[PDB]
Amino acid sequence: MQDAITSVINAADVQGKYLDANSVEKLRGYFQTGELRVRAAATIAANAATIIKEAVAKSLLYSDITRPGGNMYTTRRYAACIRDLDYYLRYATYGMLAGDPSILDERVLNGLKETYNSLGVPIGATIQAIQAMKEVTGSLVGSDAGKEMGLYFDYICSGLS
Amino acid sequence: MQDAITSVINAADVQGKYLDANSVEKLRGYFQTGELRVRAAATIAANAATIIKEAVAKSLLYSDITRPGGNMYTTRRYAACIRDLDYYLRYATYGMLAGDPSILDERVLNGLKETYNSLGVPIGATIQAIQAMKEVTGSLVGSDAGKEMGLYFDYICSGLS
Amino acid sequence: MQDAITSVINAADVQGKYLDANSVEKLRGYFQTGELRVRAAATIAANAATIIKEAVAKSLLYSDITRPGGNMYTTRRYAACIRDLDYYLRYATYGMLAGDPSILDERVLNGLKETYNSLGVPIGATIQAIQAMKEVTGSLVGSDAGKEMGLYFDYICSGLS
Amino acid sequence: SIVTKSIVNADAEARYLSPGELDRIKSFVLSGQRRLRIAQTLTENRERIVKQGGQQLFQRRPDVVSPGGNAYGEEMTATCLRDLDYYLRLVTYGIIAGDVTPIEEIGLVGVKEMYSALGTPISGVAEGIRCMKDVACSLLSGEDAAEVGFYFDYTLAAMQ
Amino acid sequence: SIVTKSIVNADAEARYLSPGELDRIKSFVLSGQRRLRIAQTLTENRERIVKQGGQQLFQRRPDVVSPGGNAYGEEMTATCLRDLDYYLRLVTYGIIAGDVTPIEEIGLVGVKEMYSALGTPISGVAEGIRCMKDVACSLLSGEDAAEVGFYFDYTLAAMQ
Amino acid sequence: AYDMDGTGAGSLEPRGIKSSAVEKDSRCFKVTFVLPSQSRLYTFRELQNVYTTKMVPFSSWYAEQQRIQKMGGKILKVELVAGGQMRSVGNQ
Amino acid sequence: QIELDAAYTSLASSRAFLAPFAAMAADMDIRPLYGKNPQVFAGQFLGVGAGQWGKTGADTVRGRSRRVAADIGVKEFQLERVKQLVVDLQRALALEDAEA
Amino acid sequence: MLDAFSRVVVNSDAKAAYVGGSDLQALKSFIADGNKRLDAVNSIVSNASCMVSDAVSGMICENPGLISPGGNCYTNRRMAACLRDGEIILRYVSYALLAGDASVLEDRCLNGLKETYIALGVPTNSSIRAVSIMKAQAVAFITNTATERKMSFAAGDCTSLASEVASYFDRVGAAIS
Amino acid sequence: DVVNAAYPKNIKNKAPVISFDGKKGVKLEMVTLQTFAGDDSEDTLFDYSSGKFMPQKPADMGIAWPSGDGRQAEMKGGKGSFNQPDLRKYGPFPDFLKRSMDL
Amino acid sequence: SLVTQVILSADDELRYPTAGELETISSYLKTGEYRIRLISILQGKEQEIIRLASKKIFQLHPEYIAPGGNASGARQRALCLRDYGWYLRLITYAILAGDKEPLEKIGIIGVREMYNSLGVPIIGMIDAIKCLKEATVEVISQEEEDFVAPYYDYIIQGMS
Amino acid sequence: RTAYPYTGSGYGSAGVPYGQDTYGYKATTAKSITETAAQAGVFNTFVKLLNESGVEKLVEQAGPYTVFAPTDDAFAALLEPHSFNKLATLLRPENNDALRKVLMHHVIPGAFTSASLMDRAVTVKSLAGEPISIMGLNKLVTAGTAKVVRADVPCANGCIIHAVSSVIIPPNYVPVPQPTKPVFPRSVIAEIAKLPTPRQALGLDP
Ligand SMILES: C=CC1=C(C)[C@@H](Cc2[nH]c(/C=C3N=C(/C=C4\NC(=O)[C@H](C)[C@H]4CC)C(C)=C\3CCC(=O)O)c(CCC(=O)O)c2C)NC1=O
Ligand SMILES: C=CC1=C(C)[C@@H](Cc2[nH]c(/C=C3N=C(/C=C4\NC(=O)[C@H](C)[C@H]4CC)C(C)=C\3CCC(=O)O)c(CCC(=O)O)c2C)NC1=O
Ligand SMILES: C=CC1=C(C)[C@@H](Cc2[nH]c(/C=C3N=C(/C=C4\NC(=O)[C@H](C)[C@H]4CC)C(C)=C\3CCC(=O)O)c(CCC(=O)O)c2C)NC1=O
Ligand SMILES: C=CC1=C(C)[C@@H](Cc2[nH]c(/C=C3N=C(/C=C4\NC(=O)[C@H](C)[C@H]4CC)C(C)=C\3CCC(=O)O)c(CCC(=O)O)c2C)NC1=O
Ligand SMILES: CCC1=C(C)/C(=C/C2=NC(=C\c3[nH]c(/C=C4\NC(=O)[C@H](C)[C@H]4CC)c(C)c3CCC(=O)O)/C(CCC(=O)O)=C2C)NC1=O
Ligand SMILES: CCC1=C(C)/C(=C/C2=NC(=C\c3[nH]c(/C=C4\NC(=O)[C@H](C)[C@H]4CC)c(C)c3CCC(=O)O)/C(CCC(=O)O)=C2C)NC1=O
Ligand SMILES: CCC1=C(C)/C(=C/C2=NC(=C\c3[nH]c(/C=C4\NC(=O)[C@H](C)[C@H]4CC)c(C)c3CCC(=O)O)/C(CCC(=O)O)=C2C)NC1=O
Ligand SMILES: CCC1=C(C)/C(=C/C2=NC(=C\c3[nH]c(/C=C4\NC(=O)[C@H](C)[C@H]4CC)c(C)c3CCC(=O)O)/C(CCC(=O)O)=C2C)NC1=O
Ligand SMILES: CCC1=C(C)/C(=C/C2=NC(=C\c3[nH]c(/C=C4\NC(=O)[C@H](C)[C@H]4CC)c(C)c3CCC(=O)O)/C(CCC(=O)O)=C2C)NC1=O
Repeated sequence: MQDAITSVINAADVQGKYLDANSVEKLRGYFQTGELRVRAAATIAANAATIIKEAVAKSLLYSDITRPGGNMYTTRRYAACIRDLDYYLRYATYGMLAGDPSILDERVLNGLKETYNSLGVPIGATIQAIQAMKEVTGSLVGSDAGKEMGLYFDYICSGLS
Repeated sequence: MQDAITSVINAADVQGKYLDANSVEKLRGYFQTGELRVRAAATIAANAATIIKEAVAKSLLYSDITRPGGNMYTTRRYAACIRDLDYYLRYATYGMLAGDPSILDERVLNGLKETYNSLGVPIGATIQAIQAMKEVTGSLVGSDAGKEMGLYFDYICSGLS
Repeated sequence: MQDAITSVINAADVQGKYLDANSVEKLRGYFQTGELRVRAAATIAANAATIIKEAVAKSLLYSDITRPGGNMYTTRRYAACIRDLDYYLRYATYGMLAGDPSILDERVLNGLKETYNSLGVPIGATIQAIQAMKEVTGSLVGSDAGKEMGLYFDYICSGLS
Repeated sequence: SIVTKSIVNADAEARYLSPGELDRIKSFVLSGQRRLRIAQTLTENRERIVKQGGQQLFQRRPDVVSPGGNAYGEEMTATCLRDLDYYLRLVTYGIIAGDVTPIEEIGLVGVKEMYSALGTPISGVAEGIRCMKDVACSLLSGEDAAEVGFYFDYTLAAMQ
Repeated sequence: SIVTKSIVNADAEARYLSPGELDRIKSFVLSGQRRLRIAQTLTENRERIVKQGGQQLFQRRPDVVSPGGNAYGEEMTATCLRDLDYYLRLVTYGIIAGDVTPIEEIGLVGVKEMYSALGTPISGVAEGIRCMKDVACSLLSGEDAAEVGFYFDYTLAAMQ
Repeated sequence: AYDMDGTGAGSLEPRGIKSSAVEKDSRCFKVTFVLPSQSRLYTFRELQNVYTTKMVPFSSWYAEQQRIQKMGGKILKVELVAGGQMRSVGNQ
Repeated sequence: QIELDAAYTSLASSRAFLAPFAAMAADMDIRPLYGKNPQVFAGQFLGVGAGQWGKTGADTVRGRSRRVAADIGVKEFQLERVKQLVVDLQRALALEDAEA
Repeated sequence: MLDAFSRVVVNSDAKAAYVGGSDLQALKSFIADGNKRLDAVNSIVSNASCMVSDAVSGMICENPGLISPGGNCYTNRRMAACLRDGEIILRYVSYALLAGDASVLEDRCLNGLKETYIALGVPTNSSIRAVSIMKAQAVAFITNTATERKMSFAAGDCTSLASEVASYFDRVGAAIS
Repeated sequence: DVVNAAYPKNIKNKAPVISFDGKKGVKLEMVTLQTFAGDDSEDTLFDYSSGKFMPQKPADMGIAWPSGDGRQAEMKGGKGSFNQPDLRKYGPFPDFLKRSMDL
Repeated sequence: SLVTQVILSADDELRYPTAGELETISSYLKTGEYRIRLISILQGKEQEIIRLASKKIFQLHPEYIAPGGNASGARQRALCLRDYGWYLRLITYAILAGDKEPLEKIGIIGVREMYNSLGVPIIGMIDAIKCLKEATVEVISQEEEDFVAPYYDYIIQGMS
Repeated sequence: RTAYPYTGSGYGSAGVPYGQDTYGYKATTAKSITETAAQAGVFNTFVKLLNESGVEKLVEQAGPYTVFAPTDDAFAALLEPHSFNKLATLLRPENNDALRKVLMHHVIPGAFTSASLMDRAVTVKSLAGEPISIMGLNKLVTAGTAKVVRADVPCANGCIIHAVSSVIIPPNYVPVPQPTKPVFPRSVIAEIAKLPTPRQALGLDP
């Protein structure tokens, strides 16, 4: 659980040296985007339910995982999805603010693909839901902010694959 | 954890059909006797301690897993057996009522043979005990009821093997 | 978790025979060294912090695991060492009293080398520390008592290797 | 034994052994010469301690050997004395271990489940061990009879 | 009864009673006329059901009444039949309650602690209830004997 | 003390999990399992990882293994990491 | 047999396990409470009561030596089934012979 | 080459240690039965001319194709070499029983014996039986249970030297397998 | 096929085996001379099993349990009356992960 | 089903089913085919009933049908009858296994969050099921519709 | 930047997750003894002899064992003229008795990896009951007459599997004799004449 400042301090500390010009050079780069990330995390908090409603209706709403036999049939199973998609849109918001994807594999990625295989959850439909959820997130926060929030979505999709 | 009615429904709507007339013959077998299974589960509840006392005396208690060095020597280890044999005679009673062995592997079979290998419990003497316990159970409940209760004993013996 | 008396009773019991002359012959050999082990465990309890302070300063105090980047750099990581070395000097004291190294692999050795590889703890420097800790322990308790306490140190070093 | 559970006591408490624990491991090993003599007396007296043990057991509990009793006939009576040979053996272990830890995990843990599941009256086997105790303490002096009898009555306590 | 534990079941689950629970409270109260007739048969047959109950109990377990048995003499044998009158009474409660809930918290919960603490062979009192069961089911038709006997064997199961 | 005092059916403490563990047992397993909660959709509590691998003692593995299947869990692997086998004395 | 012979070595090992106590209880005074003289109430014990004698009588009388010993009906039954099938299946090949 | 004293030196050089009080109880017990070890080497070298003919001729009555023509004990020069390496191996095992460590066994006897016996075409499985009869004889002489010659001894346990000389022949029989 | 009515019960008699025993007569013999046979067929005429028999386990259903999440194993009846089609289809799915329809 | 509730509910107490529970299985299995005969009546009237359900759910709620509502459009209304088909199919399961779990493990548990993420007003779906129960009374006689009545209003109680 | 980095998170971390993969306590992936060998495809006679002989239950157990399972070329190498004398008699179907000890000599209590045998000679007895000397010198680890081929195979319960080149026979193992004829003395007068009388033992007669 490290942000961009924590990761910069760790690498500069792990060699026992002070924060030289290169370490502060990245820190200044993070502070420049500090204004963009909060507004990105602002609108995502507002439209959390709307984004997840848009992703599932655009990716896996009418596919036969939704129909009987599909992996999302029963109401408990459907309700687990939007609960499950809420974490991906939420933890990706944390990575967008912290500027470092360490929180994702610390709290989301580890034991995740090994868990879906246990339950039999289709990893293929899961990533496309996150990809569609990444597509709507670029709608709200804009282009570059969508590039930032989108940079952690595919990090989840990559490791979850 | 499905009974015969749950499996009929449950397969039934995993594709989502309604129950057609072909598959009410499971139901119509099962709901005929339904009368046979309760009386079978009735007497087994009454003679639970007597059945287990008959199986071990007919079975491994003459062996020598009973003597020193054998797998059943100490009183804690002997007492674990009749505790252990009680589950096989009990869960088999549940399968006999539910008409479906799903409860056995759900709650008995999984991690069972992998557990006895850890403790070093002899699977060979275990199955013999259940086979002898199956033999006395056919004494009480009769022939066809013994065929029903016996049908889940060897299911335990098969998977435990 | 067996001492010398527990191991002697187990082997004599596992064949179902009484304690013959050979079983009591080793038991008499253990009771003869009973006076030596307590005084050995006496002084080790007194100089627990002094022994660990002597071992780390003699083996791995100034090596570059101590410097930045080395495996022992941060104060949390340094403090984990003397916490970690305390168990080796403590559990070795238990083996010296019980006269049987069963407690070590029961409570120390199992999952130990598999744990240090996870954390990335250098097994090479660890054994050297225990070897140096074994060297100072022979200083306090004497020669033969050091031979006894030393006999369980390398047991840890062997299995931890 | 006293050595193994004085360790696992101080093991759980994250500490070493106190003087109270190490002056008794010390006191126990100097006691070890006298313990082997006591166990040596019961070792080759099992012929009398068991056979006279089942002597008073049947005179005090004729039901268990009468027709209908659990130990009826030539067969069960032999096993009727076999268990007494077991429990007499475990007392020799407890005397040398200086504790009922050998008797605890052998013949005591879950003993009521076994004898209830065998149809044996657990109170009857408790009467058998008491009859062995009077024979055992009659074979030793007063200083020893406070020990050899001391382990029997613990077995009597846990067996009811 | 079936009414009180079908409630406390649905009580714990934060819900009302399903059709599966309310079509059985319904099915039980229409069964109530037939239950009182069955309990009415055992009510004024306790003279024969108990006295013939202890009939076969002593013929099958003469140890308990022989000198040394727990129920020895004029005194204990009267109390020897008193307990059978108790358990025969609780079966009349279970038949009217439609469940062994009355028999559960009376005469079954912790019964082994009482009889072990009284010196009574708990297996012996189990033999007594089985002897009462054959007398009870001999007093009723086949449709009823599947019930009145049905509550005895539950008491047999919990009493060992 | 231990869980086999004489308790069985019809006894004062309620009929429950009875383990064959000795006095102060020192055997422990290394188990692995998933255990979906099956109760979050009417409680709406926060979510926790259900795939765990941990060392359970021998004194309470049976209760835990009996309970992991109670709530539909599946046990992927268990081992006896610490302790002996067929050991009369020494499990303490 | 060569698993029936392993059953006979387990019967010989089960008797040597109990022979220090089988002969040690052979000179004890084991007096019952009922069952022998008819002046004492024994109830159904008088003989045995109501179906409890068994199909054989030895299934019927416990002992370690008997109970692994009536085991022999089950391993010797499977050997005699596959042998004595060797009698008369050495007949169709025996007497098929003179014929061709 | 090493001995039982200098095996724990080069083990104590591996941990940059002094040979302190922990390791000297391993060596003072080694000289405690130092009279027992010399009573065990003396049972080997007193029958060593007879054990080598006992063991090579036991190999011949098991595998008689060696003395068959084209074999490996057929030529009489080729027989006299097989009596020689029965006792050179017994010379180096008796040094290993004397020194208490199998370094001189694993640096002089077995140092290239495997590619020797391939390149001479010697059957290796019969070289196991030439070695292992000397294992079953030396554990009979050291325990003094040889069935036709008993030697005089002060009585006591000797079974550690029996398994020590059985460990040195298995070091030979695995290195030439 | 049993087409050998050309070959009776007198097939393998092997009439010309001839043993001279010196310069006298040829001593003709009809010894049958069986092969190094073994007659490789399974499930012969009897059972040859006396006890020791609980070998039967069900087949592996994948990740799920055994005795399957039902739906991937045979229905037949009514589909229903309205039933909108899938139009995504996302692969057919396997052993359904543990929780049946009736979870 | 109902037997599954008894096996489960008896399994968490580590006991066999009691006297009352075995009634609950025995009475349920004796009413077996009548559920089987009833579901075939309803399966032949699924195209019967859902056509009548779309009668009154939309004359009551033209908000959903109108342009702007969720059910506006052909393909939105197309699955609209499909949700009735799955619900009616679920009730045939519930009528057979004589309890609420097939209506609860499917359909009820988490239904609001399903609809709320879909835009379907959850109050409207309650009237849809109430509309569906209103439609089932016409194609069903008075004998058997109160058998199926408690299975409908459980769904309404589940949805609030 | 140091090469041996480490695990953990937060400050004082090297950019590598805990346990190198975010798992502190990793679930194992090995199988047990007999089907780690079944997958290897080389221990075929070994796993089959275990299953027939009943020894396979013993090495099912969770105790830390060090199996020295010989590859079937070792079993195929049992056609020594020498070793066939002492081992061919086990091929008879009644001699399962010695087959268990001879197989039980290959199980060693403890987890002795080859790295743990750095120029060390330690003995131990098997689960058969007789001592065996494991000798690791010059990277040539020996177990009696083993000459180990493959170094180690990690197994389920912390057990190790080494592939050996031959079959270790126990030290005090005598081969079972072949089945023979119970012979009886002809006559009885050829045996009274075979016993020396008391008058012979004192030299009173020839
Ligand atoms: C210092 C280490 C050392 C040894 C271990 C021995 C062993 C040894 N033997 C021979 C040489 C030989 N060794 C054998 C031996 C045997 N063939 C068999 O079938 C038997 C199994 C076995 C006897 C037991 C034979 C038959 C030859 C003769 C080869 C020849 O003369 O061409 C040679 C080659 C020498 C030469 O011929 O020039 C060596 C090195 N000698 C040593 O110097
Ligand atoms: C076909 C040929 C053939 C032989 C010649 C013998 C050879 C022989 N002897 C022994 C076994 C032995 N061999 C000897 C050797 C000797 N005894 C002495 O006292 C002398 C020192 C030396 C003869 C000069 C000894 C001491 C033993 C151990 C047991 C004993 O004899 O006391 C063994 C090993 C055990 C065994 O495999 O049986 C063999 C193969 N056996 C055979 O099968
Ligand atoms: C009792 C059984 C019986 C037999 C097995 C034969 C064996 C046989 N053949 C010949 C005798 C002969 N046998 C052969 C045959 C041959 N010579 C050759 O060089 C050819 C390779 C081979 C032909 C296949 C010939 C050519 C003669 C000599 C001419 C003759 O006597 O016919 C003789 C007489 C030899 C003599 O005069 O001492 C005998 C006994 N005859 C018998 O009565
Ligand atoms: C321990 C390892 C082991 C063996 C090496 C064999 C050895 C062996 N073979 C036979 C017994 C036999 N052996 C042979 C074999 C032969 N006779 C011939 O004339 C041929 C030249 C040769 C075959 C190539 C025959 C023909 C029998 C008679 C029994 C039979 O045919 O089944 C017997 C029984 C002895 C008897 O009853 O007489 C034994 C022990 N069996 C074993 O258990
Ligand atoms: C914070 C990091 C994190 C994640 C991501 C997580 C996931 C997780 N998802 C689960 C289930 C589930 N997840 C789904 C999801 C889906 N079905 C589909 O078809 C889609 C592809 C997908 C939605 C995108 C379903 C249906 C279940 C229920 C499975 C069942 O009942 O068997 C469960 C089981 C327990 C429960 O839901 O209460 C866990 C623990 N846990 C975590 O700690
Ligand atoms: C070391 C601790 C320990 C004990 C105590 C023990 C007991 C034990 N007692 C047994 C039988 C028995 N035990 C008895 C005992 C008695 N009958 C009486 O009347 C008396 C009251 C009482 C003896 C004093 C009888 C009659 C049997 C045979 C029961 C039967 O055949 O059904 C058996 C089954 C046969 C056997 O394997 O021996 C065991 C295992 N095992 C142990 O490991
Ligand atoms: C409603 C549930 C219930 C039960 C069952 C019950 C039992 C009970 N049984 C008792 C005594 C007794 N019970 C017996 C019983 C027997 N002797 C035998 O041989 C037979 C095996 C057995 C009867 C079939 C004897 C002999 C006593 C007197 C014991 C004594 O005086 O020490 C006593 C003490 C005296 C008394 O207050 O009556 C109680 C309380 N109380 C209850 O509330
Ligand atoms: C409900 C499904 C289920 C089963 C079956 C189960 C078994 C199970 N059996 C156990 C032990 C045991 N099981 C036995 C059994 C036997 N010894 C023999 O010789 C016989 C072959 C056999 C009796 C048939 C023994 C002796 C132990 C004690 C082992 C020990 O103390 O090391 C243990 C260890 C903990 C404990 O008993 O408290 C578990 C968890 N757990 C479950 O959840
Ligand atoms: C077995 C239990 C179960 C149900 C019920 C279920 C419902 C369900 N209803 C849906 C949509 C929908 N459902 C409606 C429904 C309605 N409009 C109205 O006016 C009505 C009151 C109501 C129908 C009777 C509409 C309008 C949509 C489309 C919303 C959209 O995507 O824009 C969707 C998205 C995909 C699809 O249509 O298949 C699901 C999964 N899934 C299940 O597993």
